[PDB]
Amino acid sequence: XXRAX
Amino acid sequence: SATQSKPTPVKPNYALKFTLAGHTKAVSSVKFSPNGEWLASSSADKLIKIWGAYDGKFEKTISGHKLGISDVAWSSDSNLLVSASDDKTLKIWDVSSGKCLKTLKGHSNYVFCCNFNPQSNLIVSGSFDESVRIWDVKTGKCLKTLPAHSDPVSAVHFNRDGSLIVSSSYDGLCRIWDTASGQCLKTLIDDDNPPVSFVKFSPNGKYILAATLDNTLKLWDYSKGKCLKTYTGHKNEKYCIFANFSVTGGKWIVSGSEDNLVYIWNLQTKEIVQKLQGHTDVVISTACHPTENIIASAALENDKTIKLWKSDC
Repeated sequence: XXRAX
Repeated sequence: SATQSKPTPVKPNYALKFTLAGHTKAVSSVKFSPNGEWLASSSADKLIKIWGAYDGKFEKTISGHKLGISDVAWSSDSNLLVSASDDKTLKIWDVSSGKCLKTLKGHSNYVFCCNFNPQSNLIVSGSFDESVRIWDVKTGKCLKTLPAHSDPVSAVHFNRDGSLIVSSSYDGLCRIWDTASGQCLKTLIDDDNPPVSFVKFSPNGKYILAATLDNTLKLWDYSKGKCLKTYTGHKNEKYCIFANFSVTGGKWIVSGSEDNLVYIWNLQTKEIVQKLQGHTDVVISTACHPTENIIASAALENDKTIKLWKSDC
């Protein structure tokens, strides 16, 4: 993965 | 004059020492082992990798998650990791064997952020399902689910004795929680409500550092509810970027940024004191070694590497 876009 | 002397440095001199290649998608988070020996990295490629903290040497790959991983965190004794995944689980890992000891099930959307308490009998989680969960390490069971926020939870962190949890969220709020009861002890949204992208207690547990998706870091005295310092100059409007207190030498604030740089600020003066150049995509995560003046930095899809930087103070 959600943090990596 | 013949008596002129080199003044004492007021800025760090971090310089690139190693570049760590191996992940095949964006890196999501880097964390140094408490014992200083290891760096763990999480990635969208569903893997955790372990690297020597001083030599950048690849050590092992840890696998089992079925989707990408947004966060990883060490236990106090450097023997366990916990990881937070898009597959809606957290997993507890034995580092030496690489085996998954426990799968933590209960979140109904991506698990985004993770941390052990200092005692390392508890894990705290934050999710896109807008909940914070607290888990028993030995049983892998969910002890409490907190209705923490009204949008995805971006960060979750215990204070230095584990009595408090701080959480951040896209709903614009920072909240402090009583570990023992799950009760909310404080809500900060002192002024406007841009998404809070990251938050963390200061090492002494009396302040919180919070990032907001408006190109700003703020140091907060949470007992007073006042903003003590503001740090600007970087770019952060999109991603949940980790920030750090660097305490091994000079007292800095360290963060990644969406202009592919690592930013270093003087904690007291708010002056940008260094910008580390090298990455080729957003620096999503940075971490500071527990005893040596070493920074790890990690970057997204057009980079996929970790970098180790070292300074003299």
